[PDB]
Amino acid sequence: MFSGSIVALVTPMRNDSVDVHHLRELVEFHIAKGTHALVAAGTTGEAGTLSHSEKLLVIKTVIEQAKERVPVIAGTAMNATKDCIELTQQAMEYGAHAALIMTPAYIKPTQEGLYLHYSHIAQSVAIPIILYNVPGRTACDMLPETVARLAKISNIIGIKEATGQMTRLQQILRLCEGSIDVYSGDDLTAAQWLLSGAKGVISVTANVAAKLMAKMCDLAMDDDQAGCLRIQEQLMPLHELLFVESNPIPVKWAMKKMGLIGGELRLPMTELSEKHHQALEKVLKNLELI
Amino acid sequence: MFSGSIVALVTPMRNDSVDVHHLRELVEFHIAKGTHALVAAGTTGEAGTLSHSEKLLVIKTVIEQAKERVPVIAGTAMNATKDCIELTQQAMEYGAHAALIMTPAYIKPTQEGLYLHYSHIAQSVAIPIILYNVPGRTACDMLPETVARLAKISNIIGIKEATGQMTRLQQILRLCEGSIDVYSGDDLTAAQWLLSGAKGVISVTANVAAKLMAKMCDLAMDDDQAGCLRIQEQLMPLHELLFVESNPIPVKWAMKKMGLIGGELRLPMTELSEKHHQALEKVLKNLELI
Ligand SMILES: [Cl-]
Ligand SMILES: [Cl-]
Ligand SMILES: [Cl-]
Ligand SMILES: [Cl-]
Ligand SMILES: [Cl-]
Ligand SMILES: [Cl-]
Ligand SMILES: [Mg+2]
Ligand SMILES: [Mg+2]
Ligand SMILES: [Mg+2]
Ligand SMILES: [Mg+2]
Ligand SMILES: [Mg+2]
Repeated sequence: MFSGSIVALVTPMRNDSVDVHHLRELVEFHIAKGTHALVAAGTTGEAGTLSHSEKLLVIKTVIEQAKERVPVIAGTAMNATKDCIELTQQAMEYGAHAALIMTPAYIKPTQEGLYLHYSHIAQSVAIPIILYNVPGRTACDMLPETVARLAKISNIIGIKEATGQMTRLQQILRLCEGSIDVYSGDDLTAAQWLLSGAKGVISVTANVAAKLMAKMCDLAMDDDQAGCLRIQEQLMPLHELLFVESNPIPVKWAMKKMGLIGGELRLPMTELSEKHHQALEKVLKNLELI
Repeated sequence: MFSGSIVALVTPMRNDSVDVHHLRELVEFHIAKGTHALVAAGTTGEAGTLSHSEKLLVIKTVIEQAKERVPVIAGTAMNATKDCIELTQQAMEYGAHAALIMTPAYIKPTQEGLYLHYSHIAQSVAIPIILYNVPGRTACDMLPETVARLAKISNIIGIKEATGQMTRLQQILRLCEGSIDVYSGDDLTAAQWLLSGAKGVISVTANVAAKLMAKMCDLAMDDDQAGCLRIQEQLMPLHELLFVESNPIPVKWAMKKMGLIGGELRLPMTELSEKHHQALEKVLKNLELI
């Protein structure tokens, strides 16, 4: 349903309120740069500290500004199944084209509990759903067998798989045989995944290098393996630096430096440590982004 | 400020709402069995899937029923520092004796961001605070160096350190030299911790074996290593089974078997798989709890 470079948008903030002005500008930037879809209120968008109202404001802002020029995916995870259904229902009603649903965090449901969670959400809300597995943050790993069961629920169209593990990508494809799209959720390994059966990448780097990310994905879609890997190597110093502290700390600093946003983070997230500024400015300059 | 066996209370549920009747019975049960303090709305209380309203109802219920006969600690973690300040303030206003504050989950702040988080909470709300570190759930490990800085903020009284790693208890004690109390957050290693400088255990097993946990802790406090270890070895088969699926799935099953609660869990948490029932029932019988 989606492909290519899908940006996990930061949520611009100004004096601890959502910076609608800059968020709208980012939608126009991505449309101009040829990003293939937008994710609103994902992890890179500080979903973990935004209130329910703010998540909805961010989703609505992006959808309204896009004016059907580029698809919009809404992050709608909540730990309780009943809460996730309500948030996913409002994102659907706002016009989101799909819901990206991270697993519950911290509470560590069983595989059974994950199946019940997503199957209840999909039965309750008539919107395409992209599963999102990121055990390195949630302490919950969705196993490939669970993935294959959920692929039989027809509104479950995709999985953003952030583990960076090639054997994980290959076990899901082996078990599902096309019955679910896999999107990389790890910029550092995205090109290998796009060349090995993944449909796209839900990307942090695309916030900063949108054109190059779109190009890299387009070359992979054109089976230009050498071309794709060429651009991946060009990005790799930027990919590494964007996780030097927890995302979205580095990306906000880079976008700050580029003049795209104020670069504010809501506590307990903090602006990028001064020790990394030098290395990241150097990368941004080389890539001609500043 | 606290010591001994401190129960992380389950939150009894009925019809997907807080079961205030059985929650009040549990408060009387602990007073009768001699539990040393009660934690309301912690991880064992399903804090991760309770709404804000529900958390305050559990905390208020516990405080009111206790009638100052036993101290009450309120779980008040939120990811965003400003929201944690609001919940912690409310708990303080309701009369909680301290607030148990887990780190942010899933967003993975830096250690500076954890110091800002807890220093701002402590600054803003005049209540004792017990830090709570559980990186196996939250993907955030608060390091001993950071704990030693926070111990210099005088309303930070304690840390519930849930790693179960003896070198971690040792390093806090070494860096802090008594400037902060350490509470075990891991029943499986709690006796060795109590015998090695920890002040108490914030316990899951105490929900089910409240009299034995209290005597195990009393014996540790009396410097009776053999008597303490003897009870810990009697409880060890129960400790093990209580984590066979994510807490509080097994403990709520055991409490159901004991007639103390209905044993309902909010999705995506699921009642204990049948394959564990026989082993856990045999243990409860073996301990004369059933
Ligand atoms: Cl910003
Ligand atoms: Cl991960
Ligand atoms: Cl790659
Ligand atoms: Cl219950
Ligand atoms: Cl842990
Ligand atoms: Cl032990
Ligand atoms: Mg629609
Ligand atoms: Mg399908
Ligand atoms: Mg008071
Ligand atoms: Mg002190
Ligand atoms: Mg069952």
